[PDB]
Amino acid sequence: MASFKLATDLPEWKKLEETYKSVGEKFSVRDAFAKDPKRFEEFSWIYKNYDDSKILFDFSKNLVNKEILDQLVTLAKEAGVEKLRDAMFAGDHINTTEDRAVYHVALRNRALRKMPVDGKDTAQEVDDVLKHMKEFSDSIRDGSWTGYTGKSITDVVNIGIGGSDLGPVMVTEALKAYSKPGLNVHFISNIDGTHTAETLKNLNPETTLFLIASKTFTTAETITNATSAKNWFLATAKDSKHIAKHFAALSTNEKEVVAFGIDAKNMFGFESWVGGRYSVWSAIGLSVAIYIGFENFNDFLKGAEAMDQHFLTTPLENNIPVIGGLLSVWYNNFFGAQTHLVVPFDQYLHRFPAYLQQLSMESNGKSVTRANVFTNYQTGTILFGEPATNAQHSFFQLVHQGTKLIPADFILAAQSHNPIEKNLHQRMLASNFFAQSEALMVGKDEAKVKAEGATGGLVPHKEFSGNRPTTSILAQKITPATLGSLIAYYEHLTFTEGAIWNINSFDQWGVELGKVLAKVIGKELDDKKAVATHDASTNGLINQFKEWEE
Amino acid sequence: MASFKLATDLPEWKKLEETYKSVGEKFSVRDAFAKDPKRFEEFSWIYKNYDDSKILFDFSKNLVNKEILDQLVTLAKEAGVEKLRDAMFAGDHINTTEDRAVYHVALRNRALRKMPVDGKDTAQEVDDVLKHMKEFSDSIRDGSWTGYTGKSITDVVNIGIGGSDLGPVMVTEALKAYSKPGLNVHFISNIDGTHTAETLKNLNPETTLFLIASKTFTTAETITNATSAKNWFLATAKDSKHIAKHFAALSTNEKEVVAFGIDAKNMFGFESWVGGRYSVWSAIGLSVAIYIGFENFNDFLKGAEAMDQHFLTTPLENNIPVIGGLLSVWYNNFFGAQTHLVVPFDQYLHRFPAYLQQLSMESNGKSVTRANVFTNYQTGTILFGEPATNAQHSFFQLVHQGTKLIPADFILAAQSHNPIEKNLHQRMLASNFFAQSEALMVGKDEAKVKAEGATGGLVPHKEFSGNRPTTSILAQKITPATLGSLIAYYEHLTFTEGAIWNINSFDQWGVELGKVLAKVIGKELDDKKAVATHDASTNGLINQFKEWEE
Ligand SMILES: O=C(O)[C@@H](O)[C@H](O)[C@H](O)COP(=O)(O)O
Ligand SMILES: O=C(O)[C@@H](O)[C@H](O)[C@H](O)COP(=O)(O)O
Ligand SMILES: Cn1ncc(Br)c1N
Ligand SMILES: Cn1ncc(Br)c1N
Repeated sequence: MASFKLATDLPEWKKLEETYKSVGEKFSVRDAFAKDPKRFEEFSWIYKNYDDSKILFDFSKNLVNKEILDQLVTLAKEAGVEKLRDAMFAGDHINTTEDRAVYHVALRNRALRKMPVDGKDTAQEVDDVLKHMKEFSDSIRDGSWTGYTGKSITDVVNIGIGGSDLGPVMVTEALKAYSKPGLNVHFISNIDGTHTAETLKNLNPETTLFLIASKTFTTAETITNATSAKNWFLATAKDSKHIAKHFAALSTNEKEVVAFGIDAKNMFGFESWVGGRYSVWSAIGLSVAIYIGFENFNDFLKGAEAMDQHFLTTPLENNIPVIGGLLSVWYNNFFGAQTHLVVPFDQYLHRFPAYLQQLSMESNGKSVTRANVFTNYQTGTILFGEPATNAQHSFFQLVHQGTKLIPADFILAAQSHNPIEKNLHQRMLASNFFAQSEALMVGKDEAKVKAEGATGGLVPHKEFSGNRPTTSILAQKITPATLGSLIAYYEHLTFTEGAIWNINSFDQWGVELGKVLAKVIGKELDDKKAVATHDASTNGLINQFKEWEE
Repeated sequence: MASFKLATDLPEWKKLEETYKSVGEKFSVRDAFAKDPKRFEEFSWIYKNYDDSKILFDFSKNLVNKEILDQLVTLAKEAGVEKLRDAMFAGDHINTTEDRAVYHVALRNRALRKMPVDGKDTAQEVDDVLKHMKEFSDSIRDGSWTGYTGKSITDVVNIGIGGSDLGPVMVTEALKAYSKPGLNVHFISNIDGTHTAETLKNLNPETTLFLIASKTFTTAETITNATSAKNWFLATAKDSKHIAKHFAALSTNEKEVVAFGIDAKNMFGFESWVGGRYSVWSAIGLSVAIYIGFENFNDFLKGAEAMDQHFLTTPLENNIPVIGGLLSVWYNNFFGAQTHLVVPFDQYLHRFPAYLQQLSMESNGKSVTRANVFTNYQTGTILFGEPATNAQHSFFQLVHQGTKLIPADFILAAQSHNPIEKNLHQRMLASNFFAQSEALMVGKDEAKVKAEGATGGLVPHKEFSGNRPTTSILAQKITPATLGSLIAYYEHLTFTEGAIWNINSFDQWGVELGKVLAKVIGKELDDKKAVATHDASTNGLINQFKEWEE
């Protein structure tokens, strides 16, 4: 049970409202730097990873100073962020509405600390699944695991949706530099038959391995897609005895895995306390281990574990994911910015914003607190993003000159995996990272536009307000370990936000309802008779579809 | 000049504020359907394309009724939407800040109507470039255009960024069903060297054609990328005279094309009055014509032309793109919703939201009106989206149960290009389309949550408010002509928004700024000497990068 009902009940909340009115609303980052020559030192933090590599988190272009951050930290204290965090790490059932522990942190427990759920250590059970993933992925990669005609596997197809899809997609893309030629990964997720048809169109059943990724192993899209893949496989292989060399499952539900026809030896398990949007660290990440090797996947886990330890052991005022969470609350609830922008200056990370979009919005898009009362304040923001430099040529127009405050995270690796032309492209990429955040902060006033040649009515169109905030995250290199730490950072930033808003960041009753909505209409689409069982729009859409379908 | 200064100066603006307070804020869509037995008929419109195919635009689940819509139409008349539109179609220089015509509508003038810029018809000049595009794309597809060793082309790589990239990407993905095996398209855009390295990895210089796509032919990323591709080509081909069989240009700047070493005969031209984010209809679309054939590209243009004629000739109250734009203004400026969601129930259109994100935000992310004064109201919204059904398992949680109003457009084709398993996947896909908009409207109240078995504090967590608005767009099938009409619909929706806000939807001074920002820091990255020429954050980021760079 909760220690308070609403975030607006916390005494520091109304003090932050007063601080917003007096100094927040018209905050000048320019004046902040002029006042405080040590500003960069004071509002940037270096994170040291377990492998001694480093990530610089620079928050100093944000609309924040010592007064504001001190108040936000007091708010996090009043909200019991530390109490809820420690309960999470203790394995307590802090997912109250499903009565579950929340224990993705136990998935990356490579140190084998005691991490118990229901009083029983999980360390060895998690480690045993990882040992199975290492053995299997090693045998795929070295060719000893052969298909039903005795050939080595060349293509691995993950079939799953949502939390069982986007992690694998984003991480295999982000770590693609660590893959091997001739071993490729693919992803079927959408129920839209296009996804099945286009993915399988040029694959060979004799050299294709399927991972059916599903926590429940009952999701309509996934089971239907898995059935279509099994039918495609059997069209060439004929005998169901051969499925055991070509189909594995990533799941919590062994009974449904076996009933679908997958051997239990080919099941890689996890537990109910792994949320789908927190699941890439589990058996769900098997496609990652196959694509880049288990050791790289293990280094990915160890990066998350090192960020977990930072989150667990650091006083709030120097706790990097807490600081990031506090700034989001500041913008969302006091400035009323509804969105947050994430821009990787990194092409490999092109699906990173989409992954954070699920993690953030599915966690914190809630309207009821842990006191089981409705909120009267904003919760989760809308997250969006695309890679730079592309984004600089498109919606950055609105980030620079529109009428909406859009807090933004920019991410750059100091070193490229592809340093072509003696780093000519990389230096250009980095120069854009620095110059864009600079320009959003400094802007361009009326006098400078005039000095640059504009006259008359053109002048205001070319002005830039400045004081548009960014966080810059500079890594040395986007290694597996660095990516692990970066995702965990955003996991714990999300945790911090949710704790302040007093919501359950770990259920998803809107996604759960969606999984049961479509069946009734699906039955109505089986016969061609007109329908009048819904509202007039739903009827009209269905009936127009029936007239236009095949 | 402008006929008014600010949108808040239009008399209907204050009336819409009164209507928002009295009818809008607490609008019940459930009540609306109960009150109006003809609501679906009254708030849905069937668009008929030039080829007699049809698209149903169903707005009836929006927070709108006859009174509200009639006031929005009156606002559109006061704003002179029609006068600005007619000026656009007449070739007038309505891009005031750059003193340019805005004539993407002339690109798809396949009827060869008289469409003059500066008093001179553009019809034959546009048609001549399309004739060149047909000739060249025909020769690529039939194998008669051969590489420098006499082989037919198997791979086409577009090199460009922003408006010279995203349309070609999105449309080739969207119309992929119309491609043929053995002729593939690829896209280099990011300056990040990863994009060059990974795209050229498996390609053969002997059979690869490059299209250098740049309106100006001076953009730093694109010319740098184009130089790298030329270096890659020449590392195998050795002789620069081979460039003429492997490099073409899509540009307005012939002198810079020729200076780069591309034969003028290999240039596909267009004019200054084609904005990048409106350019896929021009020579910029050459990759589309190559990938799917010129006649399909031409049908795509003809679908846009038909939607143009709808927009041009239809009174406002039945004008489909106008209605879409008026609703956006209603949500943005009276409900205060900062975002707009676009969800294609269609895997081929997975890049459609990203394309609209550029179209929308780069057009309408502006703070100054055509009277050259700053706005005192919100302008362009933040657009985002992913295809369904994937979106239903992730950020739809927030759409259903968060604290933010998120107006949403759902798009579905009644017929799939891949109707596998006797349309089993397609019927499931369709059922989710109907069920999701239905659930967002009807919700689930406390009594039903209790009837479904929840008790005590769990109940509020499983409630859904309903009255969350959607627009449903149902096409017969996403053909080239359908996609052409769909993009043009959103172009003219964006038009209508910007005309009411009285902004210039067709310049982009923040994008123009971005392309001149990085050079100063780029020259400082030629050294590893520490820099102190900027603010302390920019200095600190640059100096930390120098310490960590390779
Ligand atoms: O976030 C979620 O809970 C969803 O996206 C699930 O991951 C998705 O519905 C698939 O569920 P499952 O893994 O049980 O097949
Ligand atoms: O919308 C825009 O204007 C930009 O995205 C441009 O398309 C981009 O900067 C590329 O410019 P160009 O076509 O001149 O190379
Ligand atoms: C506010 N925010 N930004 C990134 C992420 Br993940 C969240 N929750
Ligand atoms: C508001 N809106 N929705 C889609 C697009 Br393109 C715009 N401008």
